Amino acid sequence: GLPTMLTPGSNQFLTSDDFQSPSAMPQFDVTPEMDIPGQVNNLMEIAEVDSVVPVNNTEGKVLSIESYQIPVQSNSTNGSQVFGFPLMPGASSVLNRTLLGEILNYYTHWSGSIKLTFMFCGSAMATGKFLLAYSPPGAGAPTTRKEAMLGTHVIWDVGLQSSCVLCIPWISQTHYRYVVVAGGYITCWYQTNIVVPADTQSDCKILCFVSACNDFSVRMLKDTPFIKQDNFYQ
Amino acid sequence: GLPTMLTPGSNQFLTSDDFQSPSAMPQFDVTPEMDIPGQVNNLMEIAEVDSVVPVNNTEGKVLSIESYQIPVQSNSTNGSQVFGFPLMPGASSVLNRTLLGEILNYYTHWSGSIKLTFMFCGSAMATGKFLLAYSPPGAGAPTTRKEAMLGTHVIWDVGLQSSCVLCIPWISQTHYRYVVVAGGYITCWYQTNIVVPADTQSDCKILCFVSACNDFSVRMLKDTPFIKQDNFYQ
Amino acid sequence: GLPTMLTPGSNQFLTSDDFQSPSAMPQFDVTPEMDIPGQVNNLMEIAEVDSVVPVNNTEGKVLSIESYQIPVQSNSTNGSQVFGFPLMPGASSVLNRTLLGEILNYYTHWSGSIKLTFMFCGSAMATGKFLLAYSPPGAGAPTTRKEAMLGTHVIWDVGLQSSCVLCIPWISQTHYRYVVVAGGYITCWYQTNIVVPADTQSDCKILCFVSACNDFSVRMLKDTPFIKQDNFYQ
Amino acid sequence: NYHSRSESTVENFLCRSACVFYTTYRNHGTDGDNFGYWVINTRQVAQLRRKLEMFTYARFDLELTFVITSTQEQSTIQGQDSPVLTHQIMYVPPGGPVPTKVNSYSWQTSTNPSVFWTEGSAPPRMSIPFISIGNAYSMFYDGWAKFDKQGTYGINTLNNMGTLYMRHVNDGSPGPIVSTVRIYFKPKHVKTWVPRPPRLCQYQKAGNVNFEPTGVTESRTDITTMQ
Repeated sequence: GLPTMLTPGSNQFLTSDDFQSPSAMPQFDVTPEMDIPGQVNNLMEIAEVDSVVPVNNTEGKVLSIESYQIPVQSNSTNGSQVFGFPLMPGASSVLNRTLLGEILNYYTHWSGSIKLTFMFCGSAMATGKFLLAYSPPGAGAPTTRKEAMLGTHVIWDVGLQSSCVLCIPWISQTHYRYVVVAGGYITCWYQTNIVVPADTQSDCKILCFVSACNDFSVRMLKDTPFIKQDNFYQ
Repeated sequence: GLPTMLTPGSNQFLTSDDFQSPSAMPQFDVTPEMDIPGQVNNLMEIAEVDSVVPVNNTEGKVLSIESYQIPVQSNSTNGSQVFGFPLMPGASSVLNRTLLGEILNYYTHWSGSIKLTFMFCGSAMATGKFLLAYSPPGAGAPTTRKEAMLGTHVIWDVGLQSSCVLCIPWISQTHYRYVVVAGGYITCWYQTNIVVPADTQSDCKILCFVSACNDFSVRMLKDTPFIKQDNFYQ
Repeated sequence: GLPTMLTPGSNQFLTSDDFQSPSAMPQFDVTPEMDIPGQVNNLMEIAEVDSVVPVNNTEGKVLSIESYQIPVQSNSTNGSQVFGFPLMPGASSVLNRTLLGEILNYYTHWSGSIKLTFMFCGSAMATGKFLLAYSPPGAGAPTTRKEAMLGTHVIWDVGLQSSCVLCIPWISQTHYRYVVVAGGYITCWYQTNIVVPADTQSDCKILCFVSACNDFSVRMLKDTPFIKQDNFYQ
Repeated sequence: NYHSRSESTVENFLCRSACVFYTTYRNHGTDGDNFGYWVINTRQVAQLRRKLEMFTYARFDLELTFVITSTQEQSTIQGQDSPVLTHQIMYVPPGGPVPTKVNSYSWQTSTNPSVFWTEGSAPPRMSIPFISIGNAYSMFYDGWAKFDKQGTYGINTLNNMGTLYMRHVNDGSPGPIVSTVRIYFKPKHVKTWVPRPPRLCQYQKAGNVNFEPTGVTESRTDITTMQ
């Protein structure tokens, strides 16, 4: 009796709609929820967690646990570069498969600060200094110890502390940037050689961690570029 | 005039829907309800009622009333087993066709306590003791009188009382369990032989009853596996 | 369940409707608006702006900037006509491609007062007088200096002021008139010759501006007759 | 201020309608194999399986939309003039009767939910509640259904969500007609617990977590290189 119009867009199945669906099993009582520990309500909780960064991405090492270990040579030229990777959490293969990068690859846009932690895994008696230098996007990676020092850097003294947390700021012209392919660079430099009670043989290692800060967000959900299937698995 | 959309799921006949149906006989006055005794509003009222359990399920006895009579021998080894059946009200054939089992077979999930009553149908001058032992699920049925006594049991003294009510608790890992095929075991044991004024010939009998307790529920209604038809009866 | 009728006009796509459209990208956060200078909310703001009128529309001059320059001869007969064009902002080619005319050609009906500014681009020592005469629609353009003076006119004295703003009134029998093809005439007359310190060689120029007044409106939007495409540009 | 984390939430992350299965069933056939079926699983589509297996326990309602389209086949039958085609999508709850034939008694669906849809209307839709005697679906099970059998590792009967069955109610014409169902899956009211690392190695089997070992990431030339 009540008049009604066609309202174009009816009798259509828009995949991204929020219409109520009739219940195939009404008058059926579901079991009550149980207080399971670990309630997660947002993927950033996963992205806020430190994950070990594989920086030793050289050929032949990605299949071993040595990909996570940054080698610190017992003797090397002062001002040599210990390591270096670009600040592309969703693009650069160093940070791509981390928890942060895994979350990022599920989305198209992202924004926020990257939290990097470098931990020295050498002896308690070992001492030494490192230049953890950060290059802003567009600047280009430094080529010497002096160029790294003249920019943003910290003197990470191994003897004083075995860890160094470095918060990478958000520098972009837009509110969000694309996850896919500037971002910046992290380079470490031998300020001083590692000094030990002069009797050791093997070399020290540095472990890297990546995390998101509290201002991290992702906008446009998409399919991750990592899992692939030819058809149904069964 | 008022706009309206397609709202997927329209013009469909979902069998389990609760839509109002037009009346083929409106303006017709039905006869008023009469106060008929026996108003039942829930199937548990049927399930709460004691029903005689056929425990004497031996071949050749299911077609006679002897299937309900547990034979108590005039002379037997002490510590012999009088009877024993598993606690599967909807699965085990001992409890399957009882009122409780008949209600249960109409559903897929159930929960609650089984109430078992054992009544001695011997002489008033007869005396004796029984071990009504209950085995929790997964334990396995006891093989001797001692194993039954070391578990959950009652000493049912025939002289003191001719009935014994045994409430089987609810032991499962889920809120509900499937009606179909652990559950436990009831075993009775000859603690002492039946003692009578030493002049009788025939043996005594035990009648078993099954019932549901107040915490009994059934979840998912289905077709009973008992009635079957090839086609319409007319 | 709720009854509803056909309401003719349903399941139709009226191009000029205002029905809500389902969002293909819901749960997507657009970037916040930024305070960009130059917020325009109405095309009249564009139409209120002075635009240089090409009055020197003679053949061979429309491709040069001389089409905007009204030549003022160093010596000419007194009472000669400096220039003249009809008051057809959307029809006459003199005013057609101005900002006002460009806005007008996007519509079918218009109403309001035309604001005309004439600026003398001669020397600061130059002096002289002009008759800026306006002919109401249907009167016909004057043929002599006397006919212009006997009607609506101003004596624009070059020495006293280098600009003259002339507000053309709204004279029509209807609230709106069609943009397409009376309107009136503007004619300028040499009241006196241009007088200079008697040593100059080149002649002076007059620049004309057109604008809409605050009572300007346009009714029926249509396609402009100026841009044309054979098909899609890509 | 802080940027909104709305679409990063587990509800927005997981409640996305995706196609998880499509099958074709005929209108005529030699045997009674003229029906399509699908045991409701979350481990057959890699994207959805990875997204769900990023958590350990989940609890959600299944919203299913069926996109059924019919095609007339080849030739040799004339004057087809088929009337409109009606489809039955029967849902079999866990423990319910499972058809083996197109005209089985289970299709009479005494307690199996069933939706009858006529072509030309909006696609049929039905919603399955959280159906488990347990308190949550477990994407991972470090245990055995029966400890005696080695092959029962990682299998528990608490994740069985039922089976969907599709068929033609009427043939319409004496000529061949094949229909594709194209089930679209959408979890609703999702609660997830105990987050897990994303699956790195490619999946091999739907009922296994077996994997060929893979590198943690892609390699580069040097530890100091930039491109």
